[PDB]
Amino acid sequence: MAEHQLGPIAGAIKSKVEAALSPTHFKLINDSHKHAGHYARDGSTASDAGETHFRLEVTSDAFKGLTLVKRHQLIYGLLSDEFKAGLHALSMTTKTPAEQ
Repeated sequence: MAEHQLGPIAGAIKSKVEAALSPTHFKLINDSHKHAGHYARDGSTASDAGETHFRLEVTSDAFKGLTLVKRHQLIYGLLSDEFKAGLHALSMTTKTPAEQ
């Protein structure tokens, strides 16, 4: 018993919220970076390569067995808000084998 409630930080976060109805652990961090329409040398933000300002990590039992893409389809929250920022993202999920 120790509820840590995280509100709607960004659009992508709502995806993890769906998973919240299931027994699991969900870590979602979305930094992103808005582009300044004023334009000095700010909207030119593009330094990422593989730096990632968004990552979705969901842990069930903490023993990877099933394909990580399986749970990712459930949330469909990857590559939307971070792409708006201009950065990349990485998503990994650990869940016990679906073959039990």
